[PDB]
Amino acid sequence: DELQQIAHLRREYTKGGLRRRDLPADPLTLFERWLSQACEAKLADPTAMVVATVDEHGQPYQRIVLLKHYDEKGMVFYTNLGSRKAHQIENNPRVSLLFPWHTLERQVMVIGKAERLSTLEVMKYFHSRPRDSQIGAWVSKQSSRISARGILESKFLELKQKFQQGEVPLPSFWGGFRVSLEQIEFWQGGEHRLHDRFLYQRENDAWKIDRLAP
Amino acid sequence: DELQQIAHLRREYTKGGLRRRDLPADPLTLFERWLSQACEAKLADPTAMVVATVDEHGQPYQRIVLLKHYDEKGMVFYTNLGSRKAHQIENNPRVSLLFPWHTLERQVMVIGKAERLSTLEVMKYFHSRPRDSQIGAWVSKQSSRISARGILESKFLELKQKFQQGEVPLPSFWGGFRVSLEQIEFWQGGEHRLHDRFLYQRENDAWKIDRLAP
Ligand SMILES: Cc1cc2nc3c(=O)[nH]c(=O)nc-3n(C[C@H](O)[C@H](O)[C@H](O)COP(=O)(O)O)c2cc1C
Ligand SMILES: Cc1cc2nc3c(=O)[nH]c(=O)nc-3n(C[C@H](O)[C@H](O)[C@H](O)COP(=O)(O)O)c2cc1C
Ligand SMILES: Cc1ncc(COP(=O)(O)O)c(C=O)c1O
Ligand SMILES: Cc1ncc(COP(=O)(O)O)c(C=O)c1O
Repeated sequence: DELQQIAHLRREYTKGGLRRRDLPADPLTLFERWLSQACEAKLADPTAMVVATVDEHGQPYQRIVLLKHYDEKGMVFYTNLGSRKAHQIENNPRVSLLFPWHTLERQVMVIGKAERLSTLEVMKYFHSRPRDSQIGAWVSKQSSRISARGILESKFLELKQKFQQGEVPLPSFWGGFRVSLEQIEFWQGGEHRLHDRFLYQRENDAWKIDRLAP
Repeated sequence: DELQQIAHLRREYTKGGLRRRDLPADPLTLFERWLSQACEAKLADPTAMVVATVDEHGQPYQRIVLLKHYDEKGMVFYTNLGSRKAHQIENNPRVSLLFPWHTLERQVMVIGKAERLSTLEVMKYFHSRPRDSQIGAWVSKQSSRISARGILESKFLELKQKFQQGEVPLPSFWGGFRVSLEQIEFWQGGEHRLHDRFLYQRENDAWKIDRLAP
């Protein structure tokens, strides 16, 4: 029996490395640098990140969402408040975020608590979104099973007509979450599978920082 | 206060769509097609997937790993058996896998139970790995905190000398997991945030298939 073709897919990572002397006191400083370099390398969706949530049975779920804001208080993403992730977050606020920057031979993983954004900040953001996107927010009962795509298309045309030139109101079931920064791991690929790993861990007000074996 | 620059990063997805009539009876048939198209579009790491595990406190963790094999019995990846993920899996076998194919405006997410590969199949695979990688497997106590990178480099040279031309044995703490296929979601981006979503759910021997609102 021969190995599957994919068993042979592999790549040595020689773009760079990460040493303790390269680390800033604030993890967000390094994240900002990396994000900036991702935007410059021209990744298709530099702000795309995978958010993992856990349901009531201890089962993890994942889906990509976009990072739309970040500061010391956490990383932000917008979503339908009636969705599977939102319902999972309701019961277990613990989440994980992963920026899949492996084309740049890097990973950034964050652990923290997800909490709802205020209606106010959501409104601010909602009105900067493309008009068809605002309508679409109204159309989709995110995560719920639907009979066919026609249901969405029909509803979209219906709502577009209804909203005719006026402002599309913010649906009460559309909002977002702010994920606190409890831990942040940075990964930079290396050779011989000996990558660089540094984990920032919130310890009271400061950050405990350790290198983790690859 | 102006919105952060990233608040404005967004993309409309018009590469394609996914209709119920395009769905094969076996989800792996569609996954194979998509994977094939990812290898052709030349994604940097087409087999890279994000695996999420959950620790004993209900906290999710993520890290990328490579898909090295897959068939009806599940998807396979190799890793250090003493690592954080392996320890988390020990207590909670429930995992989630996500192929970040958003440059192709797609996502494939799998839910299932992670179980250990047999020593036998691991050996088979371990000996097809580059020699420096086999040594590296011995060097790194994956996930454990280490004092500095020098510790790894030193150990690597030490083991390389020790193994001098002979076969690098399979470390007892290096192996892999097979993730069963309980559910598999396919996502294909659309316009106005009205994407196509189909969830395959194992129901006894067959697959229950539903379109999920975007
Ligand atoms: C590149 C990309 C960006 C996405 N961004 C978001 C987002 O910011 N908010 C959102 O609700 N869904 C977003 N999605 C769709 C989600 O992946 C997911 O399908 C949806 O939120 C429903 O997940 P849920 O059923 O777990 O609640 C994005 C998908 C991709 C591939
Ligand atoms: C493109 C890419 C492929 C990777 N593949 C693997 C893999 O197949 N097995 C592995 O153990 N680690 C792999 N890693 C490293 C993991 O992301 C992770 O850092 C490591 O397994 C330790 O995770 P843990 O501490 O949660 O146990 C890969 C990283 C990247 C960015
Ligand atoms: C730590 C680690 N182990 C294994 C792999 C891939 O499996 P293999 O080295 O046999 O190609 C990777 C790929 O990035 C990795 O980072
Ligand atoms: C369902 C959904 N909501 C929101 C977003 C992105 O936020 P915004 O539409 O305001 O750019 C995406 C991006 O892909 C999405 O798929």
